[PDB]
Amino acid sequence: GKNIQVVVRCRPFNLAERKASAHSIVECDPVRKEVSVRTGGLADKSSRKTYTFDMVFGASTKQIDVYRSVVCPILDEVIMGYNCTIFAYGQTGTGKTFTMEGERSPNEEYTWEEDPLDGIIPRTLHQIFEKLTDNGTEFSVKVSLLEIYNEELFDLLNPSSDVSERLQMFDDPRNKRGVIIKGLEEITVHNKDEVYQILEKGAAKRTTAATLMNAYSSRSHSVFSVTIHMKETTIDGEELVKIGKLNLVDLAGSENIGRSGAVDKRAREAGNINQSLLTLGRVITALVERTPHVPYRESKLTRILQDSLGGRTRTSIIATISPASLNLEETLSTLEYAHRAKNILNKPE
Ligand SMILES: Cc1ccc(C(=O)N(CCCN)[C@@H](c2oc3cc(Cl)ccc3c(=O)c2Cc2ccccc2)C(C)C)cc1
Ligand SMILES: Nc1ncnc2c1ncn2[C@@H]1O[C@H](COP(=O)(O)OP(=O)(O)O)[C@@H](O)[C@H]1O
Ligand SMILES: [Cl-]
Ligand SMILES: [Cl-]
Ligand SMILES: [Cl-]
Ligand SMILES: [Cl-]
Ligand SMILES: [Co+2]
Repeated sequence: GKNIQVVVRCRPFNLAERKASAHSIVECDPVRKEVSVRTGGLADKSSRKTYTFDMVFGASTKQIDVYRSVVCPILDEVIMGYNCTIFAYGQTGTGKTFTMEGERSPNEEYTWEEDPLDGIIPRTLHQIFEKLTDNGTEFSVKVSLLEIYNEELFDLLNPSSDVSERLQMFDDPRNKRGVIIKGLEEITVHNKDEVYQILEKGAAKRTTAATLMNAYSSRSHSVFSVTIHMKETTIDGEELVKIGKLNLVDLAGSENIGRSGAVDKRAREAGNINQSLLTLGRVITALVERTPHVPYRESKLTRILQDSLGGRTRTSIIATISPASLNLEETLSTLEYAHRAKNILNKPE
């Protein structure tokens, strides 16, 4: 089913990897939607595995390419009144956060909205304001940013929370698929430029969080949500009301998720964070295969996203990998995970 998409983004070789003279073991064919990884020893050319996805982005792919292929078709649905999710999944250091958030280009050269290094979040907020303005619709934008760490929920947008008070999740009595997270702060964004300070405060609150908690931000899931209340009036009479929602999910690093058949796999995958990643896999698979049992309850992440994941929706996963020999096992495990989420057969060579 086309409503759930799985894509892979390979990042360029970094400086660490080039100074270790790491080998480049990954090949991405965009046209064939294939990613092939040399799986064997230093000299073994013959030995390679191939996987097929909805899309594949090689190392020269820029932020804009990712946004237009993956994001923009989804944003169209959100603005049409739906509730949609995009995940970034992958080993620590592979670009989950670069993809979701992005970076500032050097010197002064860009307004934040025009910076080509922008990731999904800034691009999305920019487009919501620009597009709804051009359409003449009346709208408002609200945002919240929830972090998940050791099963505890944290609001990163609460200035006065300060800091590490945990929120409380309840089933929503008025929504069978919904939860209410008690005291989660949804900030209203009156003017597009305000997101910058809101999120800059979020980052400082996030930096603080790292100073007390163990391996924070590699082990945490971050859920950014934008809700848009929109009102249009048609040519003849009608006032029209729609609520769209977009979840942008930067997942805990996948480094301890094993490939199948791995020696120590159970031991490595122990702990709440690793199991939440696996639970998510199960939910996605069950949604793709359309099996009746989809286990949303077995993690906090999937309880929070159930409402989005289970409706008339678009859901994409961006699986980020390193090109390097330093990363081989983690890259293969990421591809296996992505492949298990949505099973796409290799086309004939
Ligand atoms: C053009 C640009 C791109 C990235 C940044 C940046 O480095 N940020 C900090 C986080 C980098 N991983 C931005 C940023 O911070 C976030 C903090 C949290 Cl807690 C969650 C998401 C973001 C995020 O998406 C961004 C990127 C951004 C968002 C809105 C406007 C401009 C940039 C600024 C708002 C400081 C600043 C400017
Ligand atoms: N597509 C990319 N192009 C260039 N640099 C990238 C890319 N993806 C990640 N990086 C860089 O690699 C480092 C780690 O990326 P990050 O997004 O923090 O990974 P993760 O969030 O998956 O741990 C950062 O310095 C980031 O700037
Ligand atoms: Cl090697
Ligand atoms: Cl469009
Ligand atoms: Cl199960
Ligand atoms: Cl189970
Ligand atoms: Co490539």
